[PDB]
Amino acid sequence: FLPAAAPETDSLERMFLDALESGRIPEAQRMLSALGALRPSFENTAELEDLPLPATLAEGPGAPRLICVSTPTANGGVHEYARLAASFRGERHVSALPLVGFAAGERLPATPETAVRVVAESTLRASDGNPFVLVGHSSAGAFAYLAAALLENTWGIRPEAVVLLDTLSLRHEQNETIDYAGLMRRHFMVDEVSPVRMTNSRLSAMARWMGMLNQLEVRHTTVPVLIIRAAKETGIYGEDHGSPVDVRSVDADHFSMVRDDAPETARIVKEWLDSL
Amino acid sequence: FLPAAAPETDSLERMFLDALESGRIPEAQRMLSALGALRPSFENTAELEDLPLPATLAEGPGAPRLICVSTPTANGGVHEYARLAASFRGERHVSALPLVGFAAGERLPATPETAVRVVAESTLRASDGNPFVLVGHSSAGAFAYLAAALLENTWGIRPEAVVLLDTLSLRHEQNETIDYAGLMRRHFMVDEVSPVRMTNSRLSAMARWMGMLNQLEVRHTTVPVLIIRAAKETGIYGEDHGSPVDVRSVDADHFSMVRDDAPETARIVKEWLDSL
Ligand SMILES: C[C@H]1[C@@H]2C[C@@H](O)/C=C/C=C/C=C/C=C/C[C@@H](C)OC(=O)C[C@H](O)/C=C/C[C@H](O)C[C@](O)(C[C@@H]1O)O2
Ligand SMILES: C[C@H]1[C@@H]2C[C@@H](O)/C=C/C=C/C=C/C=C/C[C@@H](C)OC(=O)C[C@H](O)/C=C/C[C@H](O)C[C@](O)(C[C@@H]1O)O2
Repeated sequence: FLPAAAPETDSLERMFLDALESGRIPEAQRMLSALGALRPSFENTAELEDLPLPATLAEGPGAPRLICVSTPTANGGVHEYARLAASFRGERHVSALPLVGFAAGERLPATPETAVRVVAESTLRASDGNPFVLVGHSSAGAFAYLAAALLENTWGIRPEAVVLLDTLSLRHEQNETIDYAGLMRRHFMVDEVSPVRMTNSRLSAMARWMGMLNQLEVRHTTVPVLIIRAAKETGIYGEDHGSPVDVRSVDADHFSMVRDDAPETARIVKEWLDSL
Repeated sequence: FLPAAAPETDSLERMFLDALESGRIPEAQRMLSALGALRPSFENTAELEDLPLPATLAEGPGAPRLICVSTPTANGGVHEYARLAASFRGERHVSALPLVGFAAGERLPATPETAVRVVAESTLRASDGNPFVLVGHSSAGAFAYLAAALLENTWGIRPEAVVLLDTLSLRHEQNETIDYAGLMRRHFMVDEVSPVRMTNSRLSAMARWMGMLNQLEVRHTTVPVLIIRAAKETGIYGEDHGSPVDVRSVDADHFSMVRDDAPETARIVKEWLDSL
């Protein structure tokens, strides 16, 4: 609930936010990219001291447990799934995972497969040998889907399901299908109290993680998959997909679905989860 | 004498300095450029509240007074000419000028002519109607030379002289004549106590000011000009130049000439100044 410190005048955050405010998206992006390129990398998860650590956000008797993956945004983190987890308090366990590289002097993944890999392992630590559902908002969805598929292919472990909260793509290829530019504006122009500053490490991590979306290795997971679509933004999956993929609509936008319209989203997730 | 705070881990300074340490010059440069592009600009000196303000570094009876122009470096500023001015203490007045845009929420010049212009005006405030010599170390030299010429052409005011301390070029065109990359390393790897952090405003200002070197409008000044060359780095000007230009050698490198070998440099400046 407590606000992080406001951005200073000379801060990267402010310069960044001012650039978005004044519609200078490409320039802001190029700064991020140039900054992100200086960050040090890691190629294997063994080169990591410890794996990112999960935050428990709700506890409960059970069903499958919910493991949420943070969005690769500079203001992202475990706190992003707290309202959502509030609707599950006392019913089931809900964790969230930070992404590696957003905390100062964490190295970033060197490659998209390493990125998927670290999310997958850290998802496993969080499962603690239980049966789990991977959740991911927006592009965290893409990392959740693909981490499910990596778990299946290389460790023969299988989530009960994967939930995508308005995930718009996997690779997020910049190609006119969606205003990616306007979505970035809207995200960072959302008006709420964040518990984190957009540090230089978090902004450079965002660039690196977002930059890897375009080069992700696409891989199928057989486990069931729920896409909750947000109706305020506005028959592709059947028997021929090779696995069940359901699409539910929610009366919410992309942002409101994990915020004020979160309890709807949670309930659509509950309904679906037990109908499995 | 007191050290500025050390760079934090997440600071632009550290990431920047680490990039230079590990020989990743182009990448460091690209970050600087991308950052510098977000800074706001100004096209006229009238759009400025106040002009940069001079710091008096030595006082004295007189001769021509010495006005030093700071180097467009992130750790630059009036303090750069303090050792030099120490050798002139009690003999003549020595000021230094900050460059606009290095202090947080100063705007940068929009164009190289504005850059020259602001240096020229701020040089004038510092002259206080007296007779003066413009001094400039390295690339500050280029701005000093050209500001002399702007003073001459548009206000008919004429420095007594211009002194260039190992200035290597005017436009500093990246073109194999000199290791610009290795000179940037060496500058920032110099080991001394700075009284300033390389803030984000100072690093973005450096990019913008350095970036404008390549597009400067070259213009002659008629006033006499001394180039002190540094011998540890290792007949072009005569009657056909159209004005007197002298080249003296000093037993010093590019950095040592304003540091430990400063009193030599000062004395070469004294000798020359009175032989006019
Ligand atoms: C150099 C990289 C560059 C890195 C950097 O320049 C861009 C950073 C963009 C950050 C966008 C943040 C948006 C967050 C809002 C969130 C809802 O969208 C998202 O969660 C996903 C977001 O819309 C998609 C981002 C993909 C990047 O836009 C792809 C790319 O340009 C590919 C390029 O190869 O990233
Ligand atoms: C995008 C710009 C870029 C801006 C940014 O990418 C470069 C910053 C470079 C900073 C260098 C600092 C060196 C300081 C040492 C000092 C002794 O050298 C100097 O006082 C002068 C220094 O060697 C010359 C710098 C000229 C720039 O190197 C020219 C340029 O690449 C032209 C290009 O159009 O600057």
